[PDB]
Amino acid sequence: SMNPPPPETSNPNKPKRQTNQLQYLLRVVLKTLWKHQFAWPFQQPVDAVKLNLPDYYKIIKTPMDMGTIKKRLENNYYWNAQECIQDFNTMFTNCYIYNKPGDDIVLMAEALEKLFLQKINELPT
Ligand SMILES: Cc1nnc2ccc(-c3cc(O[C@H](C)[C@H]4CNC(=O)C4)c4cccnc4c3)cn12
Repeated sequence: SMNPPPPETSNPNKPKRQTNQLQYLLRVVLKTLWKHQFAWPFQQPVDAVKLNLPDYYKIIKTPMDMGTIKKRLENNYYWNAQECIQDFNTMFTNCYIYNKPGDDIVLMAEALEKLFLQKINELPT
């Protein structure tokens, strides 16, 4: 029981575009969360073996992390801003599913999610 391959970060059959919303997602949303004191546990895929998380990939079938989101934004993988927002939502939700209220990682995820919500509220129209 080890880790799956990380999520894809490049799709060569998918066209690429730069938009004002995608710029905001990289330059404000991802950058702010990535640089936060609590970001390190979320900067790469969950390594259930190194972290001793039994049954992680029996419980979480749609893993996501900020390292994947950063690479997707840097590679212009996202065509729609909603794809990126959905990945951040999946990352936080998985943490809440696997862990318990009051756990250190959940309190860290909640602080990052509050900051995510504050920044996404100012996504340009
Ligand atoms: C995402 C996601 N979803 N569930 C989990 C469950 C655990 C983790 C996790 C926790 C970590 O540290 C703990 C908060 C303390 C124990 N050791 C310390 O140094 C502090 C990590 C420290 C360095 C790198 N990666 C970590 C990943 C992330 N998780």
